[PDB]
Amino acid sequence: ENKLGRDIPRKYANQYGVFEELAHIKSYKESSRQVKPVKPSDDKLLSSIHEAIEKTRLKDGMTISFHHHFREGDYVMNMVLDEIAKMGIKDISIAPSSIANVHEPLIDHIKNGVVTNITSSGLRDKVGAAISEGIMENPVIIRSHGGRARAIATDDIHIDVAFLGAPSSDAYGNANGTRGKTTCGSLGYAMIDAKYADQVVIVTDTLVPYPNTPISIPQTDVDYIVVVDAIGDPEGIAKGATRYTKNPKELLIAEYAAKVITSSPYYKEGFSFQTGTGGASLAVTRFMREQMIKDDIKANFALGGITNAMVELLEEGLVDKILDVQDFDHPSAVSLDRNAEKHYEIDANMYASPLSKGSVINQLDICVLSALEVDTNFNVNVMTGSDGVIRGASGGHCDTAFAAKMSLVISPLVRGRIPTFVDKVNTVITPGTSVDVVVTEVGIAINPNRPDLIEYFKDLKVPQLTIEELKEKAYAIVGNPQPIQYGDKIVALIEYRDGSLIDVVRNVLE
Amino acid sequence: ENKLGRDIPRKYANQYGVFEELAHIKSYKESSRQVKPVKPSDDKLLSSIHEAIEKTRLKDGMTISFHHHFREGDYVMNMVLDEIAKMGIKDISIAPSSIANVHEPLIDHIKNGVVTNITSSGLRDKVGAAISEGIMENPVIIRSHGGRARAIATDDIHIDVAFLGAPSSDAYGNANGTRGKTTCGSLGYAMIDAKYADQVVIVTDTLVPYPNTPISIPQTDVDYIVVVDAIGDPEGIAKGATRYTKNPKELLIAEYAAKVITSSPYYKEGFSFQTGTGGASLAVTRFMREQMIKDDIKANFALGGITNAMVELLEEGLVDKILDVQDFDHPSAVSLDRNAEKHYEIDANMYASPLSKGSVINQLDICVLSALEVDTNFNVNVMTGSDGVIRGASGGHCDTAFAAKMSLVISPLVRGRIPTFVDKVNTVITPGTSVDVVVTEVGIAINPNRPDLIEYFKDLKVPQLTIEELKEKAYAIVGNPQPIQYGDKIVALIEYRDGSLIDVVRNVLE
Repeated sequence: ENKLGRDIPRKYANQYGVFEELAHIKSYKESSRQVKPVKPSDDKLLSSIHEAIEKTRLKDGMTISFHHHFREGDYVMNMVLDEIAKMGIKDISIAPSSIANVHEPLIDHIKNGVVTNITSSGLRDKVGAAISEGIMENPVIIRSHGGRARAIATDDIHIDVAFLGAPSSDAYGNANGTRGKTTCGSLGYAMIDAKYADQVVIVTDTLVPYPNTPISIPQTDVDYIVVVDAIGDPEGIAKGATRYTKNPKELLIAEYAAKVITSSPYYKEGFSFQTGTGGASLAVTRFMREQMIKDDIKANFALGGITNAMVELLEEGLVDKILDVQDFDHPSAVSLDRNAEKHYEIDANMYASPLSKGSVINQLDICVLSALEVDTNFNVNVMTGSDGVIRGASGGHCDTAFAAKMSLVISPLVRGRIPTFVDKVNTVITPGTSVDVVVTEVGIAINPNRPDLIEYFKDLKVPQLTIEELKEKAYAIVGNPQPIQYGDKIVALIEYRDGSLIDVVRNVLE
Repeated sequence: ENKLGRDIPRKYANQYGVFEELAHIKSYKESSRQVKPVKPSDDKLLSSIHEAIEKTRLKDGMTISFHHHFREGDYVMNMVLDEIAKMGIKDISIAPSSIANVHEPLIDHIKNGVVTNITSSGLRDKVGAAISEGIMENPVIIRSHGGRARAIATDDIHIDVAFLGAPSSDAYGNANGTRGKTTCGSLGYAMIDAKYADQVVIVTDTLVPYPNTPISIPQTDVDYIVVVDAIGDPEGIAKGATRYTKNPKELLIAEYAAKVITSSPYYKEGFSFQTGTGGASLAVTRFMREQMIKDDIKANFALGGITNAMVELLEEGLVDKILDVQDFDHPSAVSLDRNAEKHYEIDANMYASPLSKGSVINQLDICVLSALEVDTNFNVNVMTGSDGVIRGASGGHCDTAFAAKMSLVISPLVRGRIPTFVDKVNTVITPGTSVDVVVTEVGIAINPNRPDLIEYFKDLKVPQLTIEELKEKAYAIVGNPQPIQYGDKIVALIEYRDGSLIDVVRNVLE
C-alpha cells in the first residue's frame, strides 16, 4: 500500500501521484487559452442555446464546464447538455464546479454516451447514486475547489467551452451575479472558468443595456451571450436566510467549538475565520459573537460560503471585511452588493488554490468543518455515506483544513444508527494531518500532531479525550457497523488538492 | 514603402508588417506566464527595492515594465532603474506604459548601457529629446495603449518583472489606486502588466491590513510587495481639477466641435463619447452639456482619461456610467471610489485592444481628439513637433479614432509660427482613414471618405471646407515651414495598433 491505509490500485497510483504527507511545489507555466478575436461589427448575442453550441464549434471528445452557484435551482446544466444530446454530440467531457440533485437528467446522458467523463466537487444523492452503481465506464474525477482551480491553471485539464449562467449581462458579455430576476450573488467558481476556457458562453436570464456593472465576468472573457426565459428556479434563491439550529446536542457541539476558538492562541484583535453553512458548524458563530462582544476584540475578515449570520456580523461591526466565493442564501447575495468593498467577491483560485501566488485561506486563522466520518487517524470523509454510496462533496474541506492555522472538525458522536467516529473511513477526502481539533458532544479531541495545542488548552474547561476514545464511545452506542458489499470497479478517483491521489471509491453492489 | 507615403526602410518594413489600410484578424494563443507558487508560510513582503530585484532573479537582457498613472509625479521608475544600475545589471529592456519628463534619469541609464530597448506610448520632452539625437543604438518601439495591450497578450513581447506602483496594498498583494497618501485613481495600464507578467513586484506607499479593498490588482498576480517612504510626489496628484479654457479661439473650436456632435446621426438618447483632457478638446463638453440639457437626451457612458468635467456630468445625471482607464486629476480619481459602479475601472486591454473579445471603444459613438499636425490626407501626427524632435505620445489616439463611429480631430489653424495643417506630416500616428471630421476656428473639414457625413451635415450651419483649403489657409498665415535637417539613423519605429509599421522617426541634426 501507500502512505495511509488506502487500497489504491497501481494502475491509478502510477497514473497519478501516489501519495498525499504533503509535498513541495515548483514553478509552472500557467494555462493559456485560444482566443477568437472579435471584429468591430461582430454580434456576440445569439438566439438560443442551440446556436451557441453551433457557433461554438463543439465537437465530440471536447470538454465543457458549468458552475453551481444556483445550486438545486440550476437550469443551465440540464439545458445545455440536453441540447448537446439532441444534436447527436457525444463523448463529451464534463467539468462542472459541482453537481446537484436537480442535475438528475445527467444520468441518462451518461447511459447514452453523451457524457463520458466527469470532474467536480460533488455529485450529491441522485447523480452520485448512479455513479456508485457503475453507470459510467470511466471514473469520476473528484477535486476540491482549490484542486479544480489548480488543475485548470496548471493546464493538466483544459476547457473547450464554458457555459456559464449569469443573472445579468449586456449584449457584449459583462455579467454579474447580483443583478437580475434570478441572482445568486458571488460567481467565484464561474470566474475562473471564463478566465481559462477557450470559448465562453454566458446564458443570462435578464439582458441589461451596455455597459453592465458591477462586472464579475468582463466582456473580454466572453464569446457569446444567449438570453433565455429562466436560468434558475425563481424562489430557488429568492427565499430568505437560514436561522441557527435548535437541536440541543448540536448547540452544545457548537458551544464547545467556540470555546476552543476563543481560547486558542489565535483569538485576538484582527483574527480571521470561516464557519459552516448550517448545523453546529454554523451555530458556532452565535457563541463566538457573544464572546467577541464580552471582550472588545474584532475579527479582520470572514471567508467561504457566506450566510446571513456572516452579514449580521459585518453590520454589527464585529468583522471588518468579508471575502465571498459563494453565497448560501439570498440575503448574503444581497449583501455582496449592499455593503460593497466590505463584502468582496473572489474567484475560486484566489480562494483556495495550492499553486498560486497566494490564496485567502492562507490567511485564515481558524476554520470550522463538519464530517460524515473520521477515523482514529484523524482522516475525514465527506464523500461517501454509511452505505458506501457517494453522496457528499469535497468542497474546500481539505483545502482550508490545510491552510488554516487551526482546523476544527465538529460533528455529533453518532447519527441515528451510524457512528461518526470509526477505525477507518470508507473514503478519505481530508488527511488527519490537516485536522487539529475534533469537537463532539462528549468533548474535544486534540490531534497529538499538535503538541503546542495540547499544552495551550491544558486548562481549557472542556472534556478532552483521544480520538480512539471517541470511537469506542461511539461503538458503545450503535455497535460495530455492518460492513458494506463493494465491487471491483473504481467508480471514481479522489484527487488531493495538490494533484495526487489520496484515495478511490468503488461501486456498491446492487 | 507603406500604404501611405512613408519611406520606411525595407529592413524594418520586412521585419514588421509593412502597411497600415487596415487588415484582418485571426485566432491566436494568448500569452501565458511562468508562475512561482507560494508556500503557505512564504512572506511576500520585502524590505527594499534592492531585495525585490534580488529575489526576483532579474538578469541581463530581461524585460521589465512600469505604469504611468502617477505621471510627472512618478518615483517608482527612477527608483527601480537606479537600483538596477547600482547593482551592475545592464542590457535591460524597458516596457513602461508611457514615459514622462520626471523620468529624465533614464537618459544616463541609456548612455551607460543599463537600458538598451524601450517601448511605450510616449517619451515627452526630455527623454524624447535625447532619443531624437541618437542616444540609443536600438530604435524605441512606440505602440498605442491598445497596441501595447495587444502585444503583451499576443506574446510577441513578454514581461519578466513588472514593478508597479500602488498607493495602497496589503502584505499579500491586493492593491488599488484609490486609497493611500498618494492615490492616482484607476490602474488600467498597470492591471494588464500584473496579469501577463511573469513576476510582479508592487511598490506601495502605504501598507494596509489584510485584506485590502477595493482590489484592482489581486494577490494572485503579485509576487512581492515593498514599502517605501513615497512612490509619488505629494501634491503631484493631491491638487485639484483643471477648469475649462478661456482662450476665445479654443472656445470657438470647442463650440464648433460640439455642434458637429450634436448634429450628427449619433446624437440621441443613450449615446457614448470621449472628450479631451484639456484645451478645446476638453471644453467641447461644456457646449455639449448645454445642448444635452436643452434637449432631454442622456448619454449612456463616457470613456478615456476622466476629468472633473466628466464627474460633473455623471452627478448631474447627464451620463449614466463612466468607464475609466486613467484619471487626469485628483477629483476624478476620487470619484472612481465615491460613485462606485457608476464610475468603473477598466484595464487597458478591455479599453482599446484591437485583438480581444471586445473593447469598450468599440461601443464609442464619438471621440474628440487633438493634434500637432494633420496633412491633406487626413493623417494625424501626435509624436513629433515642428523641429522634428520627438516629444509627443501615441496614447489611444489611433485607437479610438478607429473604433469610434465618428472621429473628430480639432485643433487651431496655427500655433505661433507653426502651421497645424500641412501637405505631409513628419510622423504618422493615426491614418486619415480613421479621421472623419476635422474642426478648426475657420470651420469644419469632412473627410470625403465619409460621404454619409457630408450629406447629413449639408445644412449644418458651420463653415465647411476641404482639408486642402485648411492647409492653404494655414500657409497664408505663417508661410511655408522651413524644412528640418534629419539624419540617417532610425531613432524609433511607430507600430500601428494592429502590430504593423505605419511610419518611422529619424534623428534630428543640430
